[PDB]
Amino acid sequence: QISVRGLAGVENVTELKKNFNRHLHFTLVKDRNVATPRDYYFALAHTVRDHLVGRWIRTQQHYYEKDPKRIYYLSLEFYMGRTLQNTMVNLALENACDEATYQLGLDMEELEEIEEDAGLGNGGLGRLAACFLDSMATLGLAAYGYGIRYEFGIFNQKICGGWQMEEADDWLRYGNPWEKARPEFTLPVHFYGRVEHTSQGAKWVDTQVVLAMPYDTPVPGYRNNVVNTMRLWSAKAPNDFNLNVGGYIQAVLDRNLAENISRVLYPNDNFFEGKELRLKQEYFVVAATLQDIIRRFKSSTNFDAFPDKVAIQLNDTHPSLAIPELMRVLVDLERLDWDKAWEVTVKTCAYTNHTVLPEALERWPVHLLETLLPRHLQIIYEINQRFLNRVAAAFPGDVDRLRRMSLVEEGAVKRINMAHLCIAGSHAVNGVARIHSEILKKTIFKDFYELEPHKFQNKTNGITPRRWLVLCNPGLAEIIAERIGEEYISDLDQLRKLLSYVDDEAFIRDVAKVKQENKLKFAAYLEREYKVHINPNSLFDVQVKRIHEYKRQLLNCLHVITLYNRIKKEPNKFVVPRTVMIGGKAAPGYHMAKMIIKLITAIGDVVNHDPVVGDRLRVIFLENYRVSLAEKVIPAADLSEQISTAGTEASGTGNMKFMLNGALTIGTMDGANVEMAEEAGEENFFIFGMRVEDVDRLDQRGYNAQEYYDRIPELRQIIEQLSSGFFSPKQPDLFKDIVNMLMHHDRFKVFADYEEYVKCQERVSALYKNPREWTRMVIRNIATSGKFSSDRTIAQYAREIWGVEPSRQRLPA
Amino acid sequence: QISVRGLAGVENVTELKKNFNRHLHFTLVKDRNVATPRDYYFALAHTVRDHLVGRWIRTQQHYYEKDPKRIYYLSLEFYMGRTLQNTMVNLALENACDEATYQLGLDMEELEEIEEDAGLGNGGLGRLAACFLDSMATLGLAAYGYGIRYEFGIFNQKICGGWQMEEADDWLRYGNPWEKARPEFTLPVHFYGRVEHTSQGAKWVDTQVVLAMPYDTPVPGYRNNVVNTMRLWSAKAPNDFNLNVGGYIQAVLDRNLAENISRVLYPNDNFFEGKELRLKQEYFVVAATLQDIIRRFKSSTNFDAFPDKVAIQLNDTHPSLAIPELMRVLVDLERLDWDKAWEVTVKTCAYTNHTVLPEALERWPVHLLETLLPRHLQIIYEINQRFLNRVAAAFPGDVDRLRRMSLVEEGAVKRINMAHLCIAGSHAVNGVARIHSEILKKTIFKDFYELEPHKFQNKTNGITPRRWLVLCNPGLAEIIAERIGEEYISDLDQLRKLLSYVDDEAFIRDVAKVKQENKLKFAAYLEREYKVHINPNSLFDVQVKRIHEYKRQLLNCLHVITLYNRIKKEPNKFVVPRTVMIGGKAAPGYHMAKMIIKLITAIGDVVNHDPVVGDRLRVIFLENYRVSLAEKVIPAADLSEQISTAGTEASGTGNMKFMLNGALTIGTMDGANVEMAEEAGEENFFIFGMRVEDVDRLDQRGYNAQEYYDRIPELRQIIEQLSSGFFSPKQPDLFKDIVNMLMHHDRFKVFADYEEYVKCQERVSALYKNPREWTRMVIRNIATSGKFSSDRTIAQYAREIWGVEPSRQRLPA
Ligand SMILES: O=C(NC(=O)c1ccc(Cl)cc1)N[C@@H]1O[C@H](CO)[C@@H](O)[C@H](O)[C@H]1O
Ligand SMILES: O=C(NC(=O)c1ccc(Cl)cc1)N[C@@H]1O[C@H](CO)[C@@H](O)[C@H](O)[C@H]1O
Repeated sequence: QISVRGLAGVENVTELKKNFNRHLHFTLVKDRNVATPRDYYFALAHTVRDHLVGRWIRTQQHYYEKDPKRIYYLSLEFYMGRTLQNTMVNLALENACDEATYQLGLDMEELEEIEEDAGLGNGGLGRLAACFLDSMATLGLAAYGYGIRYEFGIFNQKICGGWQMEEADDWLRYGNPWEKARPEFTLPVHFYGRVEHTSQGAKWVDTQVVLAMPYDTPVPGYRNNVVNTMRLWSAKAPNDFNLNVGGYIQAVLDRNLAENISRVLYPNDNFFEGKELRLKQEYFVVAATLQDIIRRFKSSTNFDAFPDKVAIQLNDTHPSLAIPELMRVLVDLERLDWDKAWEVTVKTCAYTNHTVLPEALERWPVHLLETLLPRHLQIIYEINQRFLNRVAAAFPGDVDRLRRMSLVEEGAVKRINMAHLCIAGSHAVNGVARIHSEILKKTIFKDFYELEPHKFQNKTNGITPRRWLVLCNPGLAEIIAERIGEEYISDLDQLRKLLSYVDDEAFIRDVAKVKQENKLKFAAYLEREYKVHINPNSLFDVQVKRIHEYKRQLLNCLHVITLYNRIKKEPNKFVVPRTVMIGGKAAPGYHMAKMIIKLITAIGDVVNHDPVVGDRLRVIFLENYRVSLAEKVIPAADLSEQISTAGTEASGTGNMKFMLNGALTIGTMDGANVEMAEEAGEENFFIFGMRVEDVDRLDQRGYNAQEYYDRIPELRQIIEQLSSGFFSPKQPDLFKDIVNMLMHHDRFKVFADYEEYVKCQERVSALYKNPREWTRMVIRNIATSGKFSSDRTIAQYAREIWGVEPSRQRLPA
Repeated sequence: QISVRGLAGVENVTELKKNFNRHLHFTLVKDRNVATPRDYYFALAHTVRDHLVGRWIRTQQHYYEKDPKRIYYLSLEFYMGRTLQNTMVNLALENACDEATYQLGLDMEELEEIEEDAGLGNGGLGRLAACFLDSMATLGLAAYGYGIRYEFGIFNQKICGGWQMEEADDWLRYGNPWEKARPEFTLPVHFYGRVEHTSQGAKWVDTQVVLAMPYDTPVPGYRNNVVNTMRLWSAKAPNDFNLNVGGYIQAVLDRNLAENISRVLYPNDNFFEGKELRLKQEYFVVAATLQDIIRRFKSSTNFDAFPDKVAIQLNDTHPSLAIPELMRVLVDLERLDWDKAWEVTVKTCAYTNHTVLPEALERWPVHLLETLLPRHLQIIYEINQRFLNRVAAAFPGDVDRLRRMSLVEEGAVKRINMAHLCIAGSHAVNGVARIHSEILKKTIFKDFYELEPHKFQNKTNGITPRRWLVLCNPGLAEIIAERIGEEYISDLDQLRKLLSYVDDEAFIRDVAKVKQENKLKFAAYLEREYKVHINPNSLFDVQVKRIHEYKRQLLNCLHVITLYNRIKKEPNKFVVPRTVMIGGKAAPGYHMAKMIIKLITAIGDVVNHDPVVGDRLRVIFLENYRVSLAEKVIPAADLSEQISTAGTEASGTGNMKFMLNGALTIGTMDGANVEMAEEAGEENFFIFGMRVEDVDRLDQRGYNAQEYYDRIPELRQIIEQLSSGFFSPKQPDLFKDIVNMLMHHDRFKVFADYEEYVKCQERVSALYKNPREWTRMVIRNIATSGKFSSDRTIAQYAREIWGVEPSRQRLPA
């Protein structure tokens, strides 16, 4: 049907149809008479998977023969979403499969909806790892993603009576056609025990053993015949584990205790919790991965060359135990001297930071590490002593610096600061947007920057244009390709060529047409799956991301109520119609975030049923926001809400997805928003609110929310409505916690940006009244989104951190 | 190579080779350079599995169109062993696959050894279910085996310092290529809750739900293109199960509690234990199975026709809850009146008993059923009242009969007698050998036989000649086929034709040659896998079965020590050399059985290292006895030990396996031994010991073991050796429990049969000295083993219980 989806040749279509029929028969053991739609999905998945196999085997043999430097991306999260369509895109199989299935009397889009998301992440950090894997394969890097195969990913969110309910994400229930178990590469991981000192150094003895069994998933590059590997570890009890009838039975049932390590993803993305099971998960991935790395390195004695053949990237501090684990292996097992082992470790490891909020930073209680990992604690203490010796030599007499920089934090409970461990043991430390990286050097890591300035870098985040344009928005991809060709898909900077089409009447009409089509489709999705009705002609005002106080869904809520109150005051006055959509999951233990979700639904309950409002304002909570839902809502959006308090959102990546898909942005100068505005031009962005410097000024003076309440009558009205029970008539004091926080302990200064926000929103509505000028500004955004391709990000990591050159060259098919 | 293994046609071999290469590439994602022997096994398994698929789909569609009466075999145990070779045998693919793999440079026998046993049973009862499935498919019956998919089957047995150690049988670790998950047929099972009475009858409410997910395994008939189904249920928690971060995490981890139902096979085959988890297993299989049966019946309103289209066979009392569960569904859900529901239930269900030992009978505490299954307890009480009303009418004034026959047993704890439930609710009750069925009518079920004589039947056990001749002993199968053709494989009575070859010099030599070859192969197996050395020219004296006091491995031990002591007394006297092999697992909580294993190894430790003995006597404990080991040792045996106390072994089936494979039998007149001797002629069996009547006489008088000790000097010597520490020099009193039991509380009268046993063993040695006459008696045994084919057994079940006619006719390929 459309050019960018590839060729549907007679040979290929015939071959796909027969292999589909073969899988339905031999693999699924069904015939057309009893086959369910799910059976048809699996037959298609197996058919597409077959095309990956040859390329997968030949890519891995290519790396063996060429022996390039290998990149190991370590993460506790890989937020992959669905695999079927992505695989078809990267193999140029989409149109062929579409035709093949059509001739069989099936709708491929219907089959695509059956696949479960691989929801092995919380949000931005996990999705970044996924985009990175795609870009690394597309840039021909010998890269491996290493993580945990959780049985249960991020919970499915149900909304019941306006409240979030959590249910288990049993994503493996029907099987996973993409993974391949590799029980032959099973490795032992050790826990507990004690340290014994011999003449020949330290020994870690009397340990409990858990087995790590790998499952491999292929990661296809975009049309370059490269297929890399994501290897996820699963926990298995050894067969003599815990080994009378009651006693025998119990010993077998107790195997669950060991296998619980890989059972479930921790869904807390707001607040670090020092739970033992999470620590076990973190060591489990690190220990199994490093053995695998060393094995591959030896199968190429001389560890001097280790950093020339191995790079390890730490996605946050979650896999930070790689540093003392590498030291443990090199010193205790390989018998290298400390200084040489440390040199190898530093040159091998690099660390990426994703937040400056102190409550999110990992600080493990010493007593936990003492019991679980006694040898690692000893190694950490030795690292600390040697590091602080260097600090004392560089800054003599500065005793407070010594306590500030220590890996060991004193207090009620002694803790290890995992961020300090990562900086000391890495040759590179990076933030994820220019402003974030600068904040790291000026604030929380200032002391470390002064000691070792060369270590600190910036690597601005990106998103893959395969999933986030071609896959989710084929209509937009096609109209662009019609003008400038197909090369932009793996060279996104080429979108700048669209600047010469900003006054092109045909292109203006096409861009606006694609957006309208996307909005109609999404409006239809809402009625079919959720029975909710919306006006497709309204401005689609969208805020989708995890629920956090810092992200300020609450500020959005205040604007919504303002709009509602203004309509009620002057009902017969014209306003630009809006559909306000807010979606995202709250961490199960985060009370305030759960209250914010309830507020959003409560506002909807009032606004959506007021006859005076009509179809001029609608408020919808988007249930179960996840990768597959993002692929639907983002192409449909007109307005992207990126309204975090300046200095709190390290980068954001949702912002980039909206920019690429033809939405305009209302946002603060925070994270990557700053660079987005710089690329597009400030005239083409809706910027409002305090800058980082303004926040700092307010903090020095003291933030008093009452001042704003006193001086802004429209804000006072909203707070009075919330307090008096206007949005909860049967529970008048339901939102008391929210009001109390806003009035007395708001870390994120919601009131301080309120006036500028509402003002800016008026300017948005003004522009939307002029469709041609709205669309011209959209074109200026799409045309300058090139910088935010994760291909650019990965090329910078490769050149400036890993010491490898990317390659766009094809491998033979 | 050999005729019975089928044709190796050019077309087939070429096709097998290419499909093997396809699976190695596409299914296993490997190439020949990195492929392990396990990969090669899986490639072959998938290749053979492909050949089953068409026949499997077309068999099941045939049953839908023809709508015959369906047979449902319910069992908590299916002792299947390996599947690869059995599938090749039944599809006539063995020679073709042998050639295909040979041309690929692989040894198929080596690949066969890689498959894990499906050890989902304890012994005879579980193996009977497996032979039955094979025979039902071979006889063209529309039969389904229903059970539990245990994650862990019977434990692997390790011998450490002469003691049994148990380790988990993680048989699914590498995957199971034979099964197909059917998550679309997942069904809910209810537990706990309470009973509510409405105007419209009883309601079972407030229950906990566990999901039952089916896995289907194909069961091929012998060369008739029939492929039936074994459906095994796996336990799954619902997604809102048990649904704060700690709280959310724990709720997900607690899903293990529900899924523990299908985790492990209970290994206690000696003594009934009323454990809650076992009760849950029993209801789980029954509840899921009956829903599946009813669904299939409705997809053919009128339950009068239910018994015309459905037969349910209960393998022991383990699935006895089918009776009140069927009543529950018919009365509570379908709203049938009690009397009609009961008529349907009785006509549908039949019950097979497997032992008369009281400690093995299921007697569930009422308090357990009260909590777990409150509605079933009510139904059982109602069944009991109505049944006892009939008893009182038939035998007026007989108050003791009423308490004897009650389903409810009074005492310290009230219990439900599950055997009484089964008799009351079944139209047929059978024992498993003629003597056993007679003992049931005369002793434990006498009262029930007097009330309803028509209910009681005999169905003598059998074994499948596919696995237990063609598969394990191809050399013997071939020499038989050379003389009488191939028809005997599915018509074992044809072996009677071999009686005209008893004086045939060529045949005598061939039979003896096959046995010698089998012994050499097994002697080689022992050295390679276990590093133990044996004389292949010695008489192979074998006792393999689960370790039980009633089976009297101890009597065998006494004979061994007698032989040893006689050699030590007269070293330069000639004795027929023997290799005494004893193998079998002990239930983990069975102390005496564990002591018996230690005794056997302790005897071996003395005997095998005595220079005066030389190679004249060897005692070996066969570690980890299981189906695949049985297939190796049975073809190698000369002497089969079947020495249970008369009246204790209901049938035995190991006995029949030895008879078919050319071993002579030393045995008591117990179980099927009686019928074996009747078929072959008493002259051609080594019969010794008390008959059932002699045991009864001794019990009336009182069994005094001291009498035998006092009057038999050779027995006295052995007991003195055991007591004084001759077989345990470092722990002199190690075997005190054994001596004490033998002397003071031996339920099974080991001493009473000792003299006759030793005497009979001398007659065995005498015959073995004359190879030609030994072999002629062997031929007379093989020739009369036809009755003991499970095809004969199943044909009798079909005609006399299920009301269906078997068919040997082919389905189209
Ligand atoms: O998503 C996360 N963090 C988590 O999910 C998280 C997960 C676990 C803990 Cl303990 C803390 C935080 N961080 C985000 O990373 C993105 C990728 O760099 C950034 O765009 C975003 O600013 C940041 O909040
Ligand atoms: O194997 C068993 N029983 C068990 O495994 C068993 C399993 C569980 C319990 Cl609670 C009790 C016994 N019984 C045997 O059945 C065979 C088949 O009918 C007979 O040949 C044999 O005599 C009998 O002991």
